[PDB]
Amino acid sequence: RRTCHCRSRCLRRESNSGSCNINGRIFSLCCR
Repeated sequence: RRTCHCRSRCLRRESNSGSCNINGRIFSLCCR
């Protein structure tokens, strides 16, 4: 369970690990 989160815009600290759908908006599952 690595520190990961879902957001529309992922900064350098959070690399793209996958994709998630929240509130119809396309969220990116980014982690480090």
